[PDB]
Amino acid sequence: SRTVITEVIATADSQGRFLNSTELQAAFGRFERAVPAIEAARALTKNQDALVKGAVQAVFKKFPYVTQPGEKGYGDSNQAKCARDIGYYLRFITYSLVASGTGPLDDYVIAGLREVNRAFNLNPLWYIEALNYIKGETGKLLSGQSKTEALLYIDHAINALS
Amino acid sequence: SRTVITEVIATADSQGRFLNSTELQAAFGRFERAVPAIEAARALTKNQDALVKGAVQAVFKKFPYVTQPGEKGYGDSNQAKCARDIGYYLRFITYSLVASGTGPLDDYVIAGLREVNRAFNLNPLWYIEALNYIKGETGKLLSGQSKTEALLYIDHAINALS
Amino acid sequence: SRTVITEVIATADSQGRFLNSTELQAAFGRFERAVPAIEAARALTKNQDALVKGAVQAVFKKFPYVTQPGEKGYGDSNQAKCARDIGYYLRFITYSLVASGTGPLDDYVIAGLREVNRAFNLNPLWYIEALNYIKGETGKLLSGQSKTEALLYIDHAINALS
Amino acid sequence: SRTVITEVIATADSQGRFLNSTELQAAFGRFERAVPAIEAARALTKNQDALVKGAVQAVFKKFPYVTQPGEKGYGDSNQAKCARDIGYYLRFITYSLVASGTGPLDDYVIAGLREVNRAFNLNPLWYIEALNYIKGETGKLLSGQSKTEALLYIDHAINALS
Amino acid sequence: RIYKITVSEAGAYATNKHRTGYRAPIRQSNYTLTVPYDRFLPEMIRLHQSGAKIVNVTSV
Amino acid sequence: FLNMAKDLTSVSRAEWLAKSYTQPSRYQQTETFGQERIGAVGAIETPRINLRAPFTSEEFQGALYAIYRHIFGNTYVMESERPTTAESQLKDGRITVRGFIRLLAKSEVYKSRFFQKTSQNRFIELSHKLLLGRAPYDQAEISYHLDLWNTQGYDAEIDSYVDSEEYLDFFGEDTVPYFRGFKYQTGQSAEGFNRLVRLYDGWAGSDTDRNVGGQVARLTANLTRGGSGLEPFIVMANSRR
Amino acid sequence: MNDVFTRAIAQADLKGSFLLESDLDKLASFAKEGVKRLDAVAALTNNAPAIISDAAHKLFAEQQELIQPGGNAYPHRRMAACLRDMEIILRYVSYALLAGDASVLDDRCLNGLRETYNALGTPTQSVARAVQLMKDAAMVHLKSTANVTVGDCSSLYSEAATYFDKAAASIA
Amino acid sequence: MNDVFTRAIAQADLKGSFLLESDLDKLASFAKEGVKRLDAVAALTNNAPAIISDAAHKLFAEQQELIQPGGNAYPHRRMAACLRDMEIILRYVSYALLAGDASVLDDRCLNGLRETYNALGTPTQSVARAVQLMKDAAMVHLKSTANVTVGDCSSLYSEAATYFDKAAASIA
Amino acid sequence: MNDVFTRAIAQADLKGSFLLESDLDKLASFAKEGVKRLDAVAALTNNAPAIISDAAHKLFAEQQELIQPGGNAYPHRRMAACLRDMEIILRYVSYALLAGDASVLDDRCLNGLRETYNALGTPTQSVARAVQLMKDAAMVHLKSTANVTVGDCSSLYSEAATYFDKAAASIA
Ligand SMILES: CCC1=C(C)/C(=C/C2=NC(=C\c3[nH]c(/C=C4\NC(=O)[C@H](C)[C@H]4CC)c(C)c3CCC(=O)O)/C(CCC(=O)O)=C2C)NC1=O
Ligand SMILES: CCC1=C(C)/C(=C/C2=NC(=C\c3[nH]c(/C=C4\NC(=O)[C@H](C)[C@H]4CC)c(C)c3CCC(=O)O)/C(CCC(=O)O)=C2C)NC1=O
Ligand SMILES: CCC1=C(C)/C(=C/C2=NC(=C\c3[nH]c(/C=C4\NC(=O)[C@H](C)[C@H]4CC)c(C)c3CCC(=O)O)/C(CCC(=O)O)=C2C)NC1=O
Ligand SMILES: CCC1=C(C)/C(=C/C2=NC(=C\c3[nH]c(/C=C4\NC(=O)[C@H](C)[C@H]4CC)c(C)c3CCC(=O)O)/C(CCC(=O)O)=C2C)NC1=O
Ligand SMILES: CCC1=C(C)/C(=C/C2=NC(=C\c3[nH]c(/C=C4\NC(=O)[C@H](C)[C@H]4CC)c(C)c3CCC(=O)O)/C(CCC(=O)O)=C2C)NC1=O
Ligand SMILES: CCC1=C(C)/C(=C/C2=NC(=C\c3[nH]c(/C=C4\NC(=O)[C@H](C)[C@H]4CC)c(C)c3CCC(=O)O)/C(CCC(=O)O)=C2C)NC1=O
Ligand SMILES: CCC1=C(C)/C(=C/C2=NC(=C\c3[nH]c(/C=C4\NC(=O)[C@H](C)[C@H]4CC)c(C)c3CCC(=O)O)/C(CCC(=O)O)=C2C)NC1=O
Ligand SMILES: CCC1=C(C)/C(=C/C2=NC(=C\c3[nH]c(/C=C4\NC(=O)[C@H](C)[C@H]4CC)c(C)c3CCC(=O)O)/C(CCC(=O)O)=C2C)NC1=O
Ligand SMILES: CCC1=C(C)/C(=C/C2=NC(=C\c3[nH]c(/C=C4\NC(=O)[C@H](C)[C@H]4CC)c(C)c3CCC(=O)O)/C(CCC(=O)O)=C2C)NC1=O
Ligand SMILES: CCC1=C(C)/C(=C/C2=NC(=C\c3[nH]c(/C=C4\NC(=O)[C@H](C)[C@H]4CC)c(C)c3CCC(=O)O)/C(CCC(=O)O)=C2C)NC1=O
Ligand SMILES: CCC1=C(C)/C(=C/C2=NC(=C\c3[nH]c(/C=C4\NC(=O)[C@H](C)[C@H]4CC)c(C)c3CCC(=O)O)/C(CCC(=O)O)=C2C)NC1=O
Repeated sequence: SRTVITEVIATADSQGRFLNSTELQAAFGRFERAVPAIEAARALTKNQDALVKGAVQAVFKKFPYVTQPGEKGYGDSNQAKCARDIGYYLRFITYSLVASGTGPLDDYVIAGLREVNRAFNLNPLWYIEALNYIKGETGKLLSGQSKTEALLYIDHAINALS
Repeated sequence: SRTVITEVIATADSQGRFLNSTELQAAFGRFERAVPAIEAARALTKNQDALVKGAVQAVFKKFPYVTQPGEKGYGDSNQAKCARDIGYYLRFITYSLVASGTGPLDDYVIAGLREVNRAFNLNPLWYIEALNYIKGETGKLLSGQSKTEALLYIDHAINALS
Repeated sequence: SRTVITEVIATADSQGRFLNSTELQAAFGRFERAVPAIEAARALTKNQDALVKGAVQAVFKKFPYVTQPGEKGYGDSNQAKCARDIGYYLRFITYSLVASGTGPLDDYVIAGLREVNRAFNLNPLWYIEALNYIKGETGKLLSGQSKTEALLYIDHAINALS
Repeated sequence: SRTVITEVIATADSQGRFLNSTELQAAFGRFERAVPAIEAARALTKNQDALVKGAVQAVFKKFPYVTQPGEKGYGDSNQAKCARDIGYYLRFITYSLVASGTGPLDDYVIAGLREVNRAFNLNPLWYIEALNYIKGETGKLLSGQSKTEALLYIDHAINALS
Repeated sequence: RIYKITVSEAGAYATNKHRTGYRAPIRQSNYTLTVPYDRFLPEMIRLHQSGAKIVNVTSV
Repeated sequence: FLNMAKDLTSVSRAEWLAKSYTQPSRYQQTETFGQERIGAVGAIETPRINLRAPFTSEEFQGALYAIYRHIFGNTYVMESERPTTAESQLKDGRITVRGFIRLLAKSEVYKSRFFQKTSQNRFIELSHKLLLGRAPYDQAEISYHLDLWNTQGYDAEIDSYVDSEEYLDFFGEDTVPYFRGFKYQTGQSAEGFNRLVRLYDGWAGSDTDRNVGGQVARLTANLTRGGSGLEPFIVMANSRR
Repeated sequence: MNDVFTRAIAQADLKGSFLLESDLDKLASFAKEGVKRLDAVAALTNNAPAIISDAAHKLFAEQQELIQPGGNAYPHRRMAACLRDMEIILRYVSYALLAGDASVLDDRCLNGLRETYNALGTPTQSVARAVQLMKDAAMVHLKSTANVTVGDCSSLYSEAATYFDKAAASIA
Repeated sequence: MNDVFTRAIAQADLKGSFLLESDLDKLASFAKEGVKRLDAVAALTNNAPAIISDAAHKLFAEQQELIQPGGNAYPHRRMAACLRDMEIILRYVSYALLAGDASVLDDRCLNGLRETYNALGTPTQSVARAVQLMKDAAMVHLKSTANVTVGDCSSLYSEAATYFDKAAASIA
Repeated sequence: MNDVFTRAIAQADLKGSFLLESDLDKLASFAKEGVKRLDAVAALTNNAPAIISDAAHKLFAEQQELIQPGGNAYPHRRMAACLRDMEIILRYVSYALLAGDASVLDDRCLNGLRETYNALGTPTQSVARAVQLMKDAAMVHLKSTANVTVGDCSSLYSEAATYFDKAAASIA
């Protein structure tokens, strides 16, 4: 996964050279930023259920029509899959927070996203609404830097969806 | 030159993507570590004259035969060139400290070092001894992390020599 | 190894064509130059021990400091390795004389020479002095075309070192 | 072999796409004009004996010098394999007619034609004459679309022989 | 002998690359390619197949 | 049964399905699973080196390292064998990365490692691997390249690879060649993946001519046959037994 | 690549003979039914997204084990590769249906697919099941009469079934 | 490649689970103790020529047959390749030490190394001995207490030893 | 690639020694007879089309099954491949004659040729027969007294025969 340490190692390895001061300072920045990111991930994990339920209902609020019979948001299975997908997004965002890089989101959600959504007729706007929700509440669940890392990762996912 | 910021932006450009958390954290580490590096730069610049003369004396102590006639170090012109080269190394170490990267050393010293030294029959052990003296005297008048940075850059230069 | 015959055959092979008059003429010149070259090789084989001892003593004469304690010429093992290395160079020079091409020297000595002398901190100038001594002595062992063949291979090795 | 169906399928495969409208309508045209082509194939199969004997004699008339002793056409075996080669040419023209593509002519005759003729010293003008006689006959044997279909392949073979 | 070709693209290459998609990172249109005589024939027709346009061919 | 009935009816269907969806699979397969099996994680995830006309010393030296690692098959090239004039021409902008690759593959390094002590089958599969980042897709490629070298020579045969539409569409004058055939390519023959796997020897493998047996071909029978020859019997086995 | 015409020509050349009149009759019959064959191929082409989506839905409902965390179609890129493979195989079945011969499907698509899947760790039984589900979904659009003149095409349906079965049995 | 964090994340994904509190505590400990890891990596990097030279001297002092005519480091080219190998392995051990994970040794440094040596004919026992000697010569520079704040780095020494031993055991 | 000189040198290097006086005498005799060797190589090169043509004519007169439909040289592409192969083998026999060593013949031509022919369905007995017939035609041309100085060249004749025999044995 593309993280600070991993890109450091990969760039040094592609040039066949040891780890120098530049890369060690990048690693130092990662190790220092770990504390805000890890406790932001802690906060996001502790509140996963409320976040996911609020996100699903926010999607149903901004897209009322999907709830009606005959289209995507109708049925117990479809809404369980909505909840599962939003939980997937939250899970990989917390993963990226912990790993200090967009790696987990890049490799698990963003690689192959458009093809899969197109094949299954899934609107990226639903997930954008859910992630804007999660963004809004992660604003008040987090303070200081932790809010900052959480929102960089959430906005990275949103940008990937658009 | 290869700094933290330049490596960040080059990696981001190579994928054709914006600058994100996995790059901003590296830049943050650079900005955190800037203060010891600049302090070490001041310390190395203020003591440059004594450092250079002592390094030349260390070279002539470790390799006495060089001073004998018919050898490289005989003559005032050769010894002036010795002082000039040690000053070059010290100056570019200060540059590398300031830029928080091996870029100044790589671009101005390391690139072409071996061929240039071989052509003019310059022994890299002379410069290794001078840099070892500079490392020893950097053990004084530098404290804590600034000394760590200076020693890392000097060790980069030494590793490139050998 | 790269000889006259081998370069001829490899040229015709990479071109997908039979050997023509030009390559037969190159081969003819090789087969003629063989008589002086084999005579030179036999002369250098007879006097290999004297040449090695003389080259080692010339190395110690031109670099009196190496034999001092704490440097690479001190100890019986180090000087034995000196004699071994001079023997290697002489043996591969006679190989290149027999083969009518620099192939033995390029393959067995020159390929990797710089990395190895750099790793083990061997000065190329020691070997250059030894080869210059051997050049002078073969100036007295040989004459005519044998002399120029041996000298050409010897100072091919010399330019390889420098 | 390269025929219309094969061309359209291979083009669709190289682009990783399904067979679009143009390829299907081209296949439709191939299927429609199979009837004239199969008619020509059956006609030229029925009259293979007269066509082959006439082509052989036409070659002998236009090249009267090939028959005298010491020449390529002298002998019963050379006669027989003249007939055999012209039979091959007619067989592959019928194959191309059936396939509605020059692929059989390309693969079983044209690919390797010059090298083989040069190796065995066979004048392509001989077979140009024989195919020209067959071209003169097919105008008598065939009508409408069938005549043109066979003429295309005979002209293709004559062009290849040039 | 070697000749220098000045290459430009004004829509044909753009249309082709929009159909096919951006497969290696995008680059500026105008550039100069030096070609020996032996490969002078293919490269130019290659530049014609890619829809590229040439403005000057110099013999040096 | 009582626990099953409490899990079935006592609770609403929505969370029941929700948690059933996120249960772990019996396939315990990470995202890198499958790439790790074939040994191609690094060869897939390494950066694509693109070298423009203006560049710095670090970018230039790193691009040189990548070029020598790929184009010479992870084989050691000593300091004496490195082409200085070609590096200078590339540094000035006289030749592109493509022209540098063309010069390198025409060099005695490449020839001595991949041409001179080999059969033409080995040279052809190896040039496909090194210059196109993919394996030969059929026997027609083998016949085409053997004929081309036999009638025109080594340089024409190298120009066939470097002037190919494939090379320009994927590498195109500025990017170092990389291994393309670990991902599905359009037009691929479903065996080119297996053939690139059989050509690839991991990240620490090389295409040296210094192996004990020598430099020998790998894909001759698979290419000429077009497969393993067990597929008809696989179709039989997928019936009754 | 081999279609019915090239296959007949290859046999005739092996014998060393001109095509017999019965062979010409079979080839003329093939050309006559070519328009119906083209209609079948267009039915497979135009309805490809529907077929793939239907077969994917039924496959992932049948064995949810594949889309769960750890499954082989779990992450977006592996699910995308799954859909891509189904697209590829359906494309090759359409090629084989137009040609009238399974040589293209066997040569370009099936010889190495199974050990590709084994190397990757893909479950080959599930891939074969997906191909069977595409068969079932494709026959529906293959028999659709809208915008097409009514007629009998049972031979075409049998041939397409044998191509899908060839694919499934080669993969499994 | 993986670091410790991505390895924990990958092991958590197979469970469909968020990272646990104990896992987050372990990763917080890893990062909080990261400055010592950086010092250790700098120690390996800055003394790499010394490590390789010391190990090479000892290796060719114990095993003279490697540098005899017929030995596998005999000519300059084979010796040069030997030194390249030692430098590469040490570089990758430093990568692994920075990452806190051995995934970069498995995926890159040792991916096909045993097979390389086996095909070349290289005695893998001598290669493992070279790696052991590099471990012995690298522990000294890791344990050097000069120029660094004093502290307990026994875990870093053990981890580096495991990386060196992993390389040695994968060779032989 | 090797010649007699490089082969002797490689053996001496394995022994770790200088070339002995007997070896130097052998190589001196080789270089002395090199002019005759060049005559033999030119005899092979100048008369190559005649050699291949005669071998092909005799081969296809002996084995008519090779040029019939179903034969391994039936169409022009297969016959051209046959003749191309014959020229390639003759050309590597000429290279080996010049070098005085068969290393290039083994490494380039006969490297995996038996397996290539087996996988192609090429009858290797017939390839060996073709190589024998080229050997005969060549032996006629190398023994020609015209345009040379009469002398004893039986060693060259035997060496060329060994090269042809080694080619035919490697193939079959
Ligand atoms: C690890 C990363 C990952 C993601 C993100 C992912 C999303 C995903 N959701 C799916 C199904 C679905 N997802 C939804 C989501 C909708 N439900 C409605 O209530 C909402 C409006 C909306 C969500 C905001 C629906 C309706 C389906 C069923 C689509 C169908 O089968 O027709 C599918 C198809 C496979 C299946 O049927 O289970 C995928 C691939 N899969 C992954 O492996
Ligand atoms: C399937 C495609 C195919 C073609 C077209 C073909 C032509 C062909 N004809 C041949 C023989 C021959 N063919 C001819 C030509 C005829 N003889 C004369 O009566 C006429 C002037 C002349 C016809 C116009 C001759 C003279 C030979 C004998 C050459 C020899 O001595 O080898 C040979 C050499 C092998 C042999 O049969 O001995 C080939 C390859 N072979 C093929 O496999
Ligand atoms: C280093 C980064 C970089 C840039 C920026 C760049 C610009 C660039 N713009 C192009 C085309 C284009 N660029 C534009 C955009 C302009 N026209 C619109 O009206 C707008 C006013 C305006 C954008 C705000 C358009 C419309 C084209 C298509 C022109 C055509 O096809 O005729 C092309 C040619 C694409 C091809 O031939 O396939 C390039 C190379 N190239 C680079 O390598
Ligand atoms: C990309 C499209 C294209 C172009 C632009 C083209 C023209 C063209 N003509 C060329 C040479 C040539 N062209 C000719 C033409 C003849 N000269 C006179 O005798 C005749 C009146 C005339 C016949 C019409 C000649 C003689 C040469 C050789 C020039 C030389 O080598 O000095 C070359 C260089 C061939 C090479 O170096 O490989 C090109 C590119 N051909 C193409 O396919
Ligand atoms: C540079 C060293 C080298 C050689 C010589 C070599 C031989 C070689 N011969 C081949 C084919 C062939 N080779 C032959 C030759 C046979 N035909 C008759 O049966 C004869 C008994 C016999 C020759 C006297 C034929 C007919 C083919 C066509 C393959 C086929 O049957 O489809 C092929 C496959 C590619 C192609 O079809 O052109 C190779 C690689 N490969 C090498 O790397
Ligand atoms: C031209 C003919 C051809 C085909 C068909 C082909 C298939 C093919 N499928 C692949 C991966 C894959 N294929 C699948 C699909 C399977 N796994 C799912 O669970 C389903 C059960 C099932 C689909 C119904 C998956 C999931 C992968 C990714 C496996 C991995 O990356 O580890 C790959 C590896 C390259 C890549 O990932 O892009 C190939 C080459 N290759 C070819 O050259
Ligand atoms: C645009 C590309 C193109 C296509 C697709 C094409 C096919 C095509 N099929 C036709 C008739 C037909 N089409 C079919 C096939 C049908 N039988 C069943 O009802 C099925 C629903 C279906 C196939 C499974 C049949 C049986 C006929 C009548 C028989 C015939 O006309 O030969 C016709 C009308 C011609 C006529 O009967 O006078 C066309 C144009 N032609 C083209 O140029
Ligand atoms: C076949 C080609 C070949 C050559 C040429 C070669 C040279 C060579 N000499 C060496 C030893 C040595 N060689 C010397 C040099 C001599 N000793 C001193 O008495 C003199 C000042 C000096 C005169 C030139 C020294 C000092 C060593 C010891 C290396 C050390 O311990 O660091 C070594 C290090 C490996 C070992 O321990 O033996 C090499 C590689 N090796 C080869 O395989
Ligand atoms: C993943 C990173 C990576 C590694 C690790 C790597 C190892 C590696 N070492 C090689 C050769 C070699 N390696 C050695 C080293 C051995 N000699 C013995 O004396 C020693 C005990 C031992 C080393 C400590 C030697 C001597 C060769 C040359 C073999 C030869 O020339 O025949 C080769 C083949 C390249 C060539 O021979 O030119 C590789 C691939 N390559 C890589 O890209
Ligand atoms: C530019 C690259 C870079 C490096 C190298 C770096 C190292 C570094 N070493 C530090 C102190 C330290 N360094 C060490 C490590 C040493 N202690 C023992 O002597 C061991 C022998 C040895 C490690 C193997 C220890 C234990 C500390 C104490 C700080 C702590 O444990 O929290 C600190 C924190 C200052 C403090 O609070 O004391 C840093 C940031 N930082 C960087 O940005
Ligand atoms: C242009 C390239 C080139 C060639 C071709 C060449 C050949 C060559 N052949 C020579 C004589 C000779 N050539 C031969 C060989 C022939 N006699 C036997 O009858 C055989 C039929 C046949 C060899 C198979 C012999 C025996 C001599 C006499 C020289 C001697 O015996 O030492 C000579 C010495 C001058 C002379 O006596 O006429 C040369 C230079 N030299 C070259 O630079």
